[PDB]
Amino acid sequence: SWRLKDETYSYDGKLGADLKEEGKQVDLTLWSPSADKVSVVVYDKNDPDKVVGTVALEKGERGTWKQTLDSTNKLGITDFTGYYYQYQIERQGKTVLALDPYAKSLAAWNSDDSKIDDAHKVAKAAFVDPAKLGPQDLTYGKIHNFKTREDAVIYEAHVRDFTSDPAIAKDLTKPFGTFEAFIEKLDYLKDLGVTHIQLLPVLSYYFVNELKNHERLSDYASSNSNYNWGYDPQNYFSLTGMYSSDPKNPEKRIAEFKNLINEIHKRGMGAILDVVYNHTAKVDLFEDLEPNYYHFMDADGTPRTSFGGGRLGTTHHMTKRLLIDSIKYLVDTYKVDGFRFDMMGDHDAASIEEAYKAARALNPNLIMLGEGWRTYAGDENMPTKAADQDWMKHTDTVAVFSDDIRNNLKSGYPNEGQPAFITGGKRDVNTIFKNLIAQPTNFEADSPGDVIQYIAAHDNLTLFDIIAQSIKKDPSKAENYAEIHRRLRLGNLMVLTAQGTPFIHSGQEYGRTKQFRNPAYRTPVAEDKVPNKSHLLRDKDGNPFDYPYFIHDSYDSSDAVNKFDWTKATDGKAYPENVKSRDYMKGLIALRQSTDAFRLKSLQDIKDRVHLITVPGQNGVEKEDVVIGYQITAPNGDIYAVFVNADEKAREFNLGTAFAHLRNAEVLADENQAGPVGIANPKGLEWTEKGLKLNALTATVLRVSQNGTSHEST
Ligand SMILES: [Ca+2]
Ligand code: NA
Ligand code: NA
Repeated sequence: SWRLKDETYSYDGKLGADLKEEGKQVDLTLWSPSADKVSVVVYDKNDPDKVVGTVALEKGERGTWKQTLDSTNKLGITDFTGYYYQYQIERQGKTVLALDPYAKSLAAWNSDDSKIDDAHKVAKAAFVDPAKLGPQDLTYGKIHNFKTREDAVIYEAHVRDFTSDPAIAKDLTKPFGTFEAFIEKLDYLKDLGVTHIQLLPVLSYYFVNELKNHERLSDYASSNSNYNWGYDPQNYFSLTGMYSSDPKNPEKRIAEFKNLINEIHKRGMGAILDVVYNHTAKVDLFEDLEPNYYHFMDADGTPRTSFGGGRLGTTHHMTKRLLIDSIKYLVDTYKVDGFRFDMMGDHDAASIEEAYKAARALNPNLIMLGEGWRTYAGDENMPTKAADQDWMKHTDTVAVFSDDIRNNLKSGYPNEGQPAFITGGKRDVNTIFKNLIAQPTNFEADSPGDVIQYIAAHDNLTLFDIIAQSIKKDPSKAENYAEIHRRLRLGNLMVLTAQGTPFIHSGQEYGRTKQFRNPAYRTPVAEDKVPNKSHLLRDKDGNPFDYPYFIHDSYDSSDAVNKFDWTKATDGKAYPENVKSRDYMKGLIALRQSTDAFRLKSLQDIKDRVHLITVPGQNGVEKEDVVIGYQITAPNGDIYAVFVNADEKAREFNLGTAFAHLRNAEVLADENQAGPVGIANPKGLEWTEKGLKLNALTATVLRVSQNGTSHEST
């Protein structure tokens, strides 16, 4: 029983291998209460296959094992730095090789060798001292335009994707797809105006061959690729080697990642780490350490499983401190600015709340968010409050993604690809309004800061591709490309002016695609050739698009699928529509940052200040429609208004006497541009007798500045 094991062996002392005396000594502590013996196997720093020696540990308090390696070793080592190790643990006459769960770095890891021998089944840890690596001045972000969670603008990027486009090889001075190559494209992000860059999992993950990390994955593939998003966790303190200049040097990834974080900070941004504590890649990672303990279990003690590995049981004392120690070590070592929890609804609320508190005590401006789906499994017959969307009414700490706004604007599970608000499918106007004020309909958000507002992310089809599928129009036709971009800008404007915390998938700003443009796949292929995780996109007549296969889950896809396209993102001669959308997103960000009208800090303040103008059923607005219009009274007394016409015809928005004051407003966004300065000659708008008319697929934002108003009418 894990609960009984806790009463008898709950240990709160230090764990891991602490490299001491400029490398002359190492102190080792492992928790393994059921072990009969525990030795450390030391592998050579130059040839990790070679065992240099094995040293017995001795029993310590509360189920731990401990040893000091020093001067007096007969390993022939005078500096331990860079040597590798595993624990050899004996139980009931059986011996296993286990990974130190508190390993601070690792040997280059290649899962294609995992069957060779027991020493290859899991990574080997490295003795390293992170404090002495990287910029010694690294500290927490001083993040521009940011005071509290509602002021964050999050940008979700995978480290490889962000510099894996062969088109930028000419400009890169560091190995593509690494932490230091990422630095070289940071100015684009500073210029975009985002506040926090959320990176896909940088902690060590299992299914990958890090020895091929400099190889270009240039053939289209959507399965069996060396590429990995990283959701197959191996260790919660060590960085993967996949984004390192040299995976074989266990200190380099740490220095390089410190350098990356410091450069993000120098540019006035912060870093958020995607972390995957909900499950490990392999049951044995932790079962080999202590049997029938670390994972959520059936009543008989069988480890419960998720994504092919063990569900970590964060209610259990040593699993709880694994999560918490990991969060603290990552904040203090790498000075990050927040975390995004994967499958956060799998965890007990108490763990997630305690991680938040611990992290904030180190970095008082740190923020968190997570996938709050209702997914809790836990221990059999041990119901527990989970850190899911229903936790939001009980806490004002960690936010959750809002599937209500994503689904209602452009579809999501179940029902992916069904027309929705920006894709030709009428939706309940009050449901759209409530979402835009950070009041989703599927959970109770009693703070706009509880709500991460988004329409695209790394999973599912990209905003560009899901729009193309939904409206059923082939982007290879110029007029359809333009239309898709109109709809993408409208969706982006809805999110960037919504209450709550907006979240931007890397590439959403320009209309990134995951179309499987393999020359052999121009037209539909035989069923046994169909690319894994694809949809075959069709026009309204049911004709395939040109290159009809689009990847909707690119977790196991090559760079040809996953690269961020820098030519579409930045070369406005070659791709004027994409760059126009990018610049539309930059301006929308600048618009949001210019006023706190779009980022009110309480529910009560949103109730007082935000009012629906397009009342469903009145004045040409149907109960369910593809238009919406609303007003905000900003805290300084200025009046903003957002109007969206997602119909394929011109639509009128009725102002009457109640909203007549919007007639002498500056236009901050129109069909071409967005930003904080009034647009000289606004396009797509027409003032009429009843109010305001927008062109088809057009959105606008208005501002009335009280400093230009009458002294007498008052
Ligand atoms: Ca893969
Ligand atoms: Na999708
Ligand atoms: Na996208």
